[PDB]
Amino acid sequence: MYSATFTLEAITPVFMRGANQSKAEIRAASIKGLMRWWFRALSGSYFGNDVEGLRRVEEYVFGSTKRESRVVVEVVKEHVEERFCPLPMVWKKKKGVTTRVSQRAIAPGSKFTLLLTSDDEEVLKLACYSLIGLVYFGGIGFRCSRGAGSLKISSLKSDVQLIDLPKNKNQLGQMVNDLTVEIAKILKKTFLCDHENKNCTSYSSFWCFYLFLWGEKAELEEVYYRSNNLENERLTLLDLFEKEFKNKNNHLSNYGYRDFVFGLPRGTKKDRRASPIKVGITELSEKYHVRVSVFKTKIFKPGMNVKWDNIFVFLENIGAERIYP
RNA sequence: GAAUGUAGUAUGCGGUCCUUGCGGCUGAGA
Repeated sequence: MYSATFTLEAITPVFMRGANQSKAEIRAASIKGLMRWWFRALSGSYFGNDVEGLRRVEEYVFGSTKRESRVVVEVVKEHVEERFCPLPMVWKKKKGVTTRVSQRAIAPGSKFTLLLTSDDEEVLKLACYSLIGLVYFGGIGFRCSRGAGSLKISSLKSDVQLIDLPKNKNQLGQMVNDLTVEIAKILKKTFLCDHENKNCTSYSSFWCFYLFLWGEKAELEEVYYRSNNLENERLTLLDLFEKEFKNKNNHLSNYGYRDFVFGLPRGTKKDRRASPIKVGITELSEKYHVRVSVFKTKIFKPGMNVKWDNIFVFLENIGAERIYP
């Protein structure tokens, strides 16, 4: 029964809610589902369209309705501090003012651990790799796709060796191919499933995954959304990114940002499609940079398709630097 | 070829022992 301890720390406010919408707290079930999704996406490149094999290996690692999960995840210590922070891309409907909407959320920092345990070393390594990929390449909680809930590891104590912590942009980009190679080798050794079937992933996976970098900051206080006015001169990194997103000049589209090149709830069609771009914030050597993770897939959603070049032309317009690939 | 009575199927005996209502699921999408 090997163990692995992860001491997380949120650099941006986390919006993770239980049954009570107003009260926000760290949830083991939500993060476990997120790790399941991240393992499916990260190992999707090794599987491609092999849905059945991916489902089999997922039911092996994380359990199913016929076998208990061999990975047990529990949050032990939570030094949280409930506070109020505004939504990234949601503004109130106030007459004239129309300021942001600030719900309760976990304050930045709030170092809380997260304990991993498993009876098999390989499954523990797989879970740790999926969780570290989730922590690095995205956030957890509400509005995670628009720069919220991202965390970084403050301490590590595990038995099974894992990938080293990146120190700059180049190491972070190389970590993608690293983790992909390690999970591919581990899966081929243990499960011995299909060896990288040649097909674009029908879902969000690492088969077509690109990492982008945009902007840099040195003070965390000037990172998240602070100014409630566009004309304000105290726009932070998140605020400046939102202002650039609002400018229709950068992205070339008929409807601009209001088209279906992003999350489904925009316009007449409600649907449930999320934004392929996963906006996040990463700190590299005490320097904070906006992480723009984009997942390209063969089909956007059953029923319609969209042009992916709008995202890439938008990234090139505001000078987003592609670190991977 | 004639010439019943008296009597409790009763005495003693634990439907008990061993069994996690468990397994799997992002309060999230813009």
